This record gives sequence, structure tokens and C-alpha cells, in this order.
Amino acid sequence: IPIPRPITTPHNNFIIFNKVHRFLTYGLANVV
Amino acid sequence: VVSSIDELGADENLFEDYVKEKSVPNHVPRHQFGIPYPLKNYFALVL
Repeated sequence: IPIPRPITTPHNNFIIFNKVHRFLTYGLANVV
Repeated sequence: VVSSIDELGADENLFEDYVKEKSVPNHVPRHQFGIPYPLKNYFALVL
């Protein structure tokens, strides 16, 4: 009277990346 | 100061250039764009 058969569908996952840049703007003329 | 013009008896034109904060887009709307500004009217005493 026991049950036997086991199986399954998916397999998900995660991951990340780290970065550090140095940028610069400049007091651009507030013009037309 | 070496010439002072009589900013007086001038009364909707006096403080009328200031009004630009129009047609000429080449006066970046003073406000809105948050731009600095100089004042053009200074006080003084006379005799």
C-alpha cells in the first residue's frame, strides 16, 4: 500500500555584481 | 557708483525688466531654472 515515485520540474537561481566608478560633471553654462 | 540714474518717476516699467523670471528666450527664465541674479536698485541718502 505505499507510494513510490518522485520527480520534479524547475531549478531557479540568483547572483549579483558590484562596481564602483568615478565620474564628473562640470558647472556647465546654464544657457540657451 | 559714479553715475546714478533716477530710478523714480519711471511705475510699471521701473520694476519691469525684473519681470523676466517672455518673447526673448535668451534670458533663461531666471526662476524655474533656479538662476542667480544681481539687483539693479541700490539705496542711498541725499541732501
